Amino acid sequence: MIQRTPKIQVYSRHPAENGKSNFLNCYVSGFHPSDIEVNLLKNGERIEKVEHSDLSFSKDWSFYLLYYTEFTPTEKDEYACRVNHVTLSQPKIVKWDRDM
Repeated sequence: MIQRTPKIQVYSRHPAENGKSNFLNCYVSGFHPSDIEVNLLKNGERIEKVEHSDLSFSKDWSFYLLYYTEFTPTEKDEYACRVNHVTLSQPKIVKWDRDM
């Protein structure tokens, strides 16, 4: 049996401009087993948009998930990715930083 902790990156498709339609991406990589929960949060609430996701696999017991939704950045809204996985003792929340 093998288990690997997901690496989590949160980033927009295009440079963020308040307040212009864009896409917010989570790339959750290198994890095992495949059981996982991934959501984008807006001010702590699951994003009120259609989710897109794409799962792939490496032969070295590794899964890769690209997850995204539409979003319109603003100054006051904070976004985050929330991941839960058996390797995590609590859900992991990774903030979006448009300057990161």
